[PDB]
Amino acid sequence: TKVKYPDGFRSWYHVKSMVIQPGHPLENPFGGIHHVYANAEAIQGLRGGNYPDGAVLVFDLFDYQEDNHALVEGKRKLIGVMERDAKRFSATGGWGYEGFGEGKPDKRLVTDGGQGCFGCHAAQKESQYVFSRLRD
Amino acid sequence: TKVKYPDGFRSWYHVKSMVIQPGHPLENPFGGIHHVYANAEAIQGLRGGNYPDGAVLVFDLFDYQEDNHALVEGKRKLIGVMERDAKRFSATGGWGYEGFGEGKPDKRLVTDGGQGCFGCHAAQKESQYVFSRLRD
Ligand code: HEC
Ligand code: HEC
Ligand SMILES: [Zn+2]
Ligand SMILES: [Zn+2]
Repeated sequence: TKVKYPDGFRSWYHVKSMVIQPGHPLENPFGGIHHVYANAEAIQGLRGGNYPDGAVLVFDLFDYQEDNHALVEGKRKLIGVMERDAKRFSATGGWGYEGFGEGKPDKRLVTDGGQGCFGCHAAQKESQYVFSRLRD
Repeated sequence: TKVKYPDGFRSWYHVKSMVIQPGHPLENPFGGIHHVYANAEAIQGLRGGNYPDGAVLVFDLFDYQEDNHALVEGKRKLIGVMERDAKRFSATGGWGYEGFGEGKPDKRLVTDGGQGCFGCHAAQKESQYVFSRLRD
């Protein structure tokens, strides 16, 4: 029933990045520089193949500092994790949703079985609940 | 004599990212969202080892569009490449410096054998000419 902490995700494929700045509707709690990572199984799904059980996507969210017309990464705020298990996470579209505060395995954030996460991700049903697109 | 195009660099380790906004001293030509990638050999140097011959670092630069105070990755502008070969690149401190317009192998940007690149990177001689630091 629990999403595994995605040990070693910093060695995984970098899918894409985005910066959410003050004034954006999602500044709270998604504000900062985020990086999306995918393990090999998730890469199969992002390429237009199917997502095998065991696919993991990670949303890696950093605070940032303004430094003379540069935005510089600061401390990690949190990670979001989607873990594919069609049977075990069938209540939330076959993905398990978990958050880890400061990316620490000891700071699990999700309290409602990931119904809140899935409420937003459900909009992407046609791409298996994944917003991110693979780019070059 | 020429830096090899780093084929498959998008599958390499994501070191870090930074945004260089308009007004930054380096807006021309490095403005945009950049991601730094390291092959296995370059990771040896970033961890505190000597950079071995064959280490490659890539500066992957994207334009961005500001949309409701989100910075959204646009088209790739260029990649910058540092290729370690203590002997073949001795004139520029044992790194060969190249750029590829739009990340395309036939769009070589460096016209001065990398003396301008080396002139700035020489500030980091004590870190073997590399600015980026490994983060977790
Ligand atoms: C809308 C308000 C969302 C809620 C609530 C949650 N997420 Fe989300 N997520 C959202 C967007 C718009 C994106 C794409 C970001 C980008 O750069 O394009 C994401 C992405 C993720 C990812 C990466 C995979 C993907 O779908 O692109 C993960 C791993 C992820 N989100 C997890 C996640 C979790 C665990 C949430 C509840 C704690 C959660 N998200 C909520 C939009 C929204
Ligand atoms: C100072 C005026 C610079 C010039 C000219 C060039 N580079 Fe550079 N480079 C600079 C900085 C401050 C950084 C770090 C960015 C960060 O996010 O911290 C970089 C980075 C690179 C990298 C990545 C490895 C590293 O040293 O951090 C590469 C591969 C790189 N630069 C290549 C490069 C090339 C090919 C240049 C001439 C075309 C070049 N740089 C010029 C600063 C400066
Ligand atoms: Zn200014
Ligand atoms: Zn703005």
